[PDB]
Amino acid sequence: RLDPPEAEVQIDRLITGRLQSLQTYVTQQLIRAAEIRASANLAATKMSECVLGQSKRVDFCGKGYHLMSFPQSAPHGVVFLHVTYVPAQEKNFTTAP
Amino acid sequence: MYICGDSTECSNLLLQYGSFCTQLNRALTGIAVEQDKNTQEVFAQVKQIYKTPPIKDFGGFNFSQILPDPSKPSKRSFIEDLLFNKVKFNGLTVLPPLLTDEMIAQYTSALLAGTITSGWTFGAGAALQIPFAMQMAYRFNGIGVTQNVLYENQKLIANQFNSAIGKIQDSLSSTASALGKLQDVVNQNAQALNTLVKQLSSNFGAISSVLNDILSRLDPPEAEVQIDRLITGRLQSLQTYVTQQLIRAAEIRASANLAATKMSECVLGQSKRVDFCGKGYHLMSFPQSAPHGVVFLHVTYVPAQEKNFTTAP
Amino acid sequence: MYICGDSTECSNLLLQYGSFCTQLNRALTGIAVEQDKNTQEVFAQVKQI
Amino acid sequence: PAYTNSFTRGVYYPDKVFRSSVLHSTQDLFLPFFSNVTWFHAIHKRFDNPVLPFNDGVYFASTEKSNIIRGWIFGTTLDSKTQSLLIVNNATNVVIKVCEFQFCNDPFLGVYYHKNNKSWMESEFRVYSSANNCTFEYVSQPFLMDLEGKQGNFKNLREFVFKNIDGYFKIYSKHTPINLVRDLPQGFSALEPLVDLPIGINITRFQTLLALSSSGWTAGAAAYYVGYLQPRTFLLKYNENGTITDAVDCALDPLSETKCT
Amino acid sequence: LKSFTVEKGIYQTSNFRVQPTESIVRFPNITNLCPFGEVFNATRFASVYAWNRKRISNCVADYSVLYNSASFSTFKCYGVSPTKLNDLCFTNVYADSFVIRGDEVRQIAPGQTGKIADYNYKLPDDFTGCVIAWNSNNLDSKVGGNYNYLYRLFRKSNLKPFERPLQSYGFQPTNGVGYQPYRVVVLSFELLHAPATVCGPKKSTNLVKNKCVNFNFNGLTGTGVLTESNKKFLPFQQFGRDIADTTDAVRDPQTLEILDITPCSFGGVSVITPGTNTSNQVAVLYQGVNCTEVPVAYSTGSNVFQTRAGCLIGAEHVNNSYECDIPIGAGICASYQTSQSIIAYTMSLGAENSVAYSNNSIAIPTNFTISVTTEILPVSMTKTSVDCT
Ligand SMILES: *[C@@H]1O[C@H](CO)[C@@H](O[C@@H]2O[C@H](CO)[C@@H](O[C@@H]3O[C@H](CO[C@H]4O[C@H](CO)[C@@H](O)[C@H](O)[C@@H]4O)[C@@H](O)[C@H](O)[C@@H]3O)[C@H](O)[C@H]2NC(C)=O)[C@H](O)[C@H]1NC(C)=O
Ligand SMILES: *[C@@H]1O[C@H](CO)[C@@H](O[C@@H]2O[C@H](CO)[C@@H](O[C@@H]3O[C@H](CO)[C@@H](O)[C@H](O)[C@@H]3O)[C@H](O)[C@H]2NC(C)=O)[C@H](O)[C@H]1NC(C)=O
Ligand SMILES: *[C@@H]1O[C@H](CO)[C@@H](O[C@@H]2O[C@H](CO)[C@@H](O[C@@H]3O[C@H](CO)[C@@H](O)[C@H](O)[C@@H]3O)[C@H](O)[C@H]2NC(C)=O)[C@H](O)[C@H]1NC(C)=O
Ligand SMILES: *[C@@H]1O[C@H](CO)[C@@H](O[C@@H]2O[C@H](CO)[C@@H](O[C@@H]3O[C@H](CO)[C@@H](O)[C@H](O)[C@@H]3O)[C@H](O)[C@H]2NC(C)=O)[C@H](O)[C@H]1NC(C)=O
Ligand SMILES: *[C@@H]1O[C@H](CO)[C@@H](O[C@@H]2O[C@H](CO)[C@@H](O[C@@H]3O[C@H](CO)[C@@H](O)[C@H](O)[C@@H]3O)[C@H](O)[C@H]2NC(C)=O)[C@H](O)[C@H]1NC(C)=O
Ligand SMILES: *[C@@H]1O[C@H](CO[C@@H]2O[C@@H](C)[C@@H](O)[C@@H](O)[C@@H]2O)[C@@H](O[C@@H]2O[C@H](CO)[C@@H](O)[C@H](O)[C@H]2NC(C)=O)[C@H](O)[C@H]1NC(C)=O
Ligand SMILES: *[C@@H]1O[C@H](CO)[C@@H](O[C@@H]2O[C@H](CO)[C@@H](O)[C@H](O)[C@H]2NC(C)=O)[C@H](O)[C@H]1NC(C)=O
Ligand SMILES: *[C@@H]1O[C@H](CO)[C@@H](O[C@@H]2O[C@H](CO)[C@@H](O)[C@H](O)[C@H]2NC(C)=O)[C@H](O)[C@H]1NC(C)=O
Ligand SMILES: *[C@@H]1O[C@H](CO)[C@@H](O)[C@H](O)[C@H]1NC(C)=O
Ligand SMILES: *[C@@H]1O[C@H](CO)[C@@H](O)[C@H](O)[C@H]1NC(C)=O
Ligand SMILES: *[C@@H]1O[C@H](CO)[C@@H](O)[C@H](O)[C@H]1NC(C)=O
Ligand SMILES: *[C@@H]1O[C@H](CO)[C@@H](O)[C@H](O)[C@H]1NC(C)=O
Ligand SMILES: *[C@@H]1O[C@H](CO)[C@@H](O)[C@H](O)[C@H]1NC(C)=O
Ligand SMILES: *[C@@H]1O[C@H](CO)[C@@H](O)[C@H](O)[C@H]1NC(C)=O
Ligand SMILES: *[C@@H]1O[C@H](CO)[C@@H](O)[C@H](O)[C@H]1NC(C)=O
Repeated sequence: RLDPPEAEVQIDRLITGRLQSLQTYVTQQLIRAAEIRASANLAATKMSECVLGQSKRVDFCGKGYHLMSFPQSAPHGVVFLHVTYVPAQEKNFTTAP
Repeated sequence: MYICGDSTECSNLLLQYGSFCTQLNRALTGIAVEQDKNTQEVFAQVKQIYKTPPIKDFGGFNFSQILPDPSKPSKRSFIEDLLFNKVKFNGLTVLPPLLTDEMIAQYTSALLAGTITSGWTFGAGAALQIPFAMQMAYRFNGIGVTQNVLYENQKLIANQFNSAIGKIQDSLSSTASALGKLQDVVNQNAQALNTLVKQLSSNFGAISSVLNDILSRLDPPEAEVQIDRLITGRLQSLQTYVTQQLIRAAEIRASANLAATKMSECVLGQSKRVDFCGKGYHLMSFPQSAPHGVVFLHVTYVPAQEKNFTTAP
Repeated sequence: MYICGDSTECSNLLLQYGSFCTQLNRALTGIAVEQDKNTQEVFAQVKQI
Repeated sequence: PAYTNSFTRGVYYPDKVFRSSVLHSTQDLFLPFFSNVTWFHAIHKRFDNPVLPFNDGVYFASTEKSNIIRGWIFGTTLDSKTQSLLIVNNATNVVIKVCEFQFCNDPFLGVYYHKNNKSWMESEFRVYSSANNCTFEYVSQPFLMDLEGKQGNFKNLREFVFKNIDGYFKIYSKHTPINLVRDLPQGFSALEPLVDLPIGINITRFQTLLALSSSGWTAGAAAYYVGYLQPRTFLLKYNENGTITDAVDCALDPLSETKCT
Repeated sequence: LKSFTVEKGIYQTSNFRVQPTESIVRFPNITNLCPFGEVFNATRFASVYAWNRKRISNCVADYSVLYNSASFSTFKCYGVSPTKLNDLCFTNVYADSFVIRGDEVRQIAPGQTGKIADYNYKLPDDFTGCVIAWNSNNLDSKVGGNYNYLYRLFRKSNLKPFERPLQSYGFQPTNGVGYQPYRVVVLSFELLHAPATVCGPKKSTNLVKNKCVNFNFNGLTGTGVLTESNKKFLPFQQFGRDIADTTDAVRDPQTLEILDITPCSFGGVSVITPGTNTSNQVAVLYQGVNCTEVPVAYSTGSNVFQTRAGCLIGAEHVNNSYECDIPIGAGICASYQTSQSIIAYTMSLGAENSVAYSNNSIAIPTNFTISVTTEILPVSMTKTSVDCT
């Protein structure tokens, strides 16, 4: 519709808007990627310390006393099956030092 | 409201950009939910809320300085009260937290009572009672020292522990630079809000910073030009503020995760990791609640007087 | 200086944009201090040579 | 003249806003701290009464009595070509009247009343020649600041600061009691907006009016200081009631600069 | 949500604000008025060639009497209008009085033919100054005739604008049409020459309190609720500012009293609903809003439960305790239960327990159970690349 000269103003406005949208999107993606990388590091540590050996840390690999674990894949992530030993039935007595 | 407070023309002009307000609101809502998630994860770790027995016959130890005092109308311990004492008009709202300080205090008291009455068993299953002298003997045996040591120096150990808590209480009461982290967090948030509000007084290249003044002064073309300039400036300010908030939230989340791990690994049991739960050989720990944070009291065993000897393998 | 160093006219023009320069200086100073804190806490763990 | 230095004088309320317990920062014309100020000898043989430039303000102060300094003269030409401000005063009230009064080359009253022989004498009263042209006039609220008898002691400090911008000639002042007859004792006091004039004229030079014949004359004990104003940044400390109490110049020394920052 | 089905939860919605009831204007009621009465009641005007020029200031140049007065018949403003003269200020007005021929009304028009115009008094072609012409034949007419105003200034040489015949038989009340003298008032004003000091009066309205209204004090506009305050302003101080540099107190020009300013209440709105499966009943929450004021004006209502989070409508408050289902805030949760309805209660932290602690008693388990639990951790997110250009 417009001639060469005047159309430049409209083109400039559109360029500015779309550039702002792109910058916002990229920043959001960067922060999200940082978070996901932190989660991936935690997952790798859990794998190494629970699957490849027994862990004495409390509540790290499962609830209760840890025995052993198995990994299972999943879309864009991993799943563990922690196996734990839990005392169940208590009976009382009298004690001395 | 913030950008175009009471201006139909300004709202119409902002409709061009559109979805920016929705994006900002979504991000802030995400942060707000994350905060409650953090608090819940850090503190809510007990299925049942235990309560200490009436008689404080803990083998000579003395926890009166940390256990709740029913006499005070507010059910908080001495140290928690010390810490607490030591620490809407332009479209900005502050939402109250989901969990109130009373609930936080109840959670902390439950954790502490369960600890001092059942060692670490309640962290793995049903709570099981055990005398405190026995629990200390087990801990000592854990760090590599025979039991007879404790069973023969019980009185001395109790006196040392009581003196230690006395000194910590006095130090907290006197000094004022211990809560730098929490004070800094509060100051940073207040400063960010103050700067955001102060940004409304800038011309951004427009003739004036008063929308009604511009409208009543100029006619409808330079009027809308100035309005557009102001809209651009305020939008930029809002975006910058939101980004800063996002980064700060990420940092706080990292700290909260670390605190939760510390709670689980030190309070609910005994850790062999060096310098994790305090300096020295770890024995146990006690949590306390502070405004927008948590506080631990790591108890450790440290050798004092050495000698010389000749050794053969 | 970076934006329009050595121009009183542009300094006056930039005065109308608020406290952006102050914010940027504060952020950069924060990072600069953080670096020293990182090194100190990683290394200085024993106070006896 | 003796170049005495002002310690903390020359601070006035810059606007008409109320603030309580706020450390507001402002950017306006001010008298810098510790700036030497002339100490003229307000005598009539020896006659000291020159025309001084008016550069964006004048910190005027004195310790006279019974209105020795009758009024001030402002203008840019003072030759009847441009309207000049006159603030002559006596008896009932202030008689502000700005016109193109015919200025004599030596327009001074210079009268010894109750000086040596305790008598009120006015040898001549030719201070006025004719009001050839006049275009404006405005008498403010009839009043007279404490410029009455004070022989008992110089227990007065009539501090004044003038300023003229955007066609408005503003005047701030107040009564500051003093206790020591020696040179200006150190102290702090803020200036209030006393009167504002929408005169809308041009001032580049100003001349003061003195009433302190030659028979048995000895150099009189009267003086008035005249500082100057510069654009500077100040920090002002407001109290609960909204009256400033302290201020620190932000362009004086590094510690003041850090305080301002 | 841009969907036909909504999952159980609490969702945001539009914002809520209170509209102002009306507008209020207050100004320092005028006591200084220009002596227009004596101005236009002059016994005899000066010479035409010596027309006066009175600068007007330090007095309100009221014009309502001109509008109110019925004596004036012709009143044209070619540069302004009376309607906008209320909010239009003039730097200064010069009252110029002169005597001119009644028939010269046509020739007085700026930039009009007739050398008499510039022979007697030239007018600039762009003279938009309003001209007032009310008959004053009897007032300014003598029985004999006014011969003083001779008009023999017919010098051939033209007179430049501000370079530095005898057709009048007598002004009498019996003068015919077009010959009777008329009083002329010249509205001369300028711009960008001196600060504005002469303006028309501005009306005032009665002060109100405890109402979200639109106010305007001495050109300070805003919206808020006006209330009495104990702040002690200085004699020369007018407004009040907060640390954030926002107005929070004003002094009424007429009555020297200090009044506070508080913004009209507002807050967000949210909707609480279970999944569209179970039902469609809902309950709305007003963030940080007073509860016992909105219902004063679900039309039935009958369910208002004040909470620290704000007014809540549509749910019944039961004083039991259960686990949180849909969090609200400040230790309050809502859930759907049976007689189906929504309820709001205080969350419970867990079942009470009391360990039978002693000093010579210990409990030991007898046997055990092996448990299996899961744990899900994100590892990566989908790649993506974008071509900027
Ligand atoms: C466990 O340690 C606690 C720390 O002192 C003991 O609580 C108080 O300790 C004092 C002295 O040991 C007892 O004797 C009297 O205390 C009153 C006032 O009570 C306060 O005592 C200390 C010091 O004032 C204070 O820190 C506590 O918080 C009490 O509020 C004073 O007049 C004297 O100091 C006097 O010595 C208190 O009976 C006792 N007060 C309590 C528990 O409220 C506590 O005694 C120790 N538990 C024991 C020994 O079984
Ligand atoms: C050994 O440990 C068990 C575990 O409790 C205790 O035996 C009996 O246990 C109950 C609590 O489970 C004690 O309280 C009794 O039940 C509830 C809760 O306390 C309540 O109805 C009453 O408080 C009731 O007394 C009960 O005292 C206790 N029976 C005893 C001591 O004879 C007990 O603490 C320990 N003693 C024995 C013999 O197991
Ligand atoms: C305004 O400034 C004053 C002081 O700076 C603040 O407190 C005021 O102190 C004076 C001291 O006299 C009080 O005067 C009264 O004197 C009588 C005896 O004559 C005495 O009975 C009273 O108790 C009182 O001391 C004055 O009442 C008191 N209040 C005021 C307004 O002067 C005051 O807090 C400051 N107020 C504000 C709004 O900033
Ligand atoms: C403009 O409005 C102000 C009010 O804000 C007027 O001042 C007020 O005038 C009325 C009438 O005189 C006063 O109320 C009554 O005054 C009489 C005077 O004798 C008195 O006997 C009554 O008991 C009653 O008080 C009122 O006090 C006074 N208040 C103020 C703040 O001025 C003023 O007259 C009007 N004209 C202006 C301001 O130029
Ligand atoms: C566990 O608890 C108590 C408290 O230390 C220890 O023995 C207790 O000692 C008192 C005083 O002898 C006993 O109270 C009564 O004293 C009167 C004195 O006239 C006496 O006639 C009574 O027969 C009774 O002894 C209290 O009953 C007694 N309680 C117990 C459980 O023994 C005890 O040594 C502590 N034992 C352990 C392993 O912690
Ligand atoms: C433990 O040993 C060192 C030195 O070895 C022995 O120290 C004596 C205790 C004794 O066992 C000697 O046979 C050994 O020499 C002690 O440090 C030494 O102290 C004295 C005087 O300082 C002397 O032997 C040396 O100067 C020191 N060692 C040096 C300079 O290398 C150390 O003090 C002993 N620990 C305790 C608690 O006494
Ligand atoms: C100046 O003269 C006029 C006369 O018009 C006075 O205003 C009023 O004029 C109408 C004409 O219908 C009257 O009927 C009133 O009687 C007049 N008011 C009076 C006499 O007070 C005007 O008041 C006069 N202004 C002065 C004397 O200052
Ligand atoms: C504790 O011991 C008893 C004794 O066996 C267990 O009871 C049996 O558990 C098995 C589970 O496979 C059942 O098939 C039996 O019916 C149960 N009763 C019997 C064998 O008499 C009990 O399971 C054990 N519980 C724990 C927590 O270890
Ligand atoms: C003002 O002039 C005098 C004259 O010597 C001098 O002593 C004094 O230092 C000067 N004051 C300042 C601030 O320079
Ligand atoms: C001051 O002196 C002259 C009269 O002699 C004149 O300016 C004026 O009338 C006097 N002031 C007063 C208040 O009379
Ligand atoms: C002496 O007294 C007379 C009478 O009043 C007076 O005129 C004269 O000025 C006085 N002389 C001096 C030096 O004051
Ligand atoms: C001063 O000069 C002439 C003298 O006739 C005249 O304009 C008037 O008296 C004065 N100027 C004004 C009022 O502008
Ligand atoms: C002196 O003041 C007048 C205003 O009265 C203004 O024109 C300017 O500031 C100066 N005059 C000239 C011719 O520049
Ligand atoms: C109703 O329940 C199910 C199964 O639990 C779910 O698949 C479905 O989306 C729900 N539908 C609605 C309208 O809530
Ligand atoms: C629960 O407790 C009592 C029972 O009468 C009463 O206050 C009310 O029914 C309930 N509490 C509230 C705040 O509604």
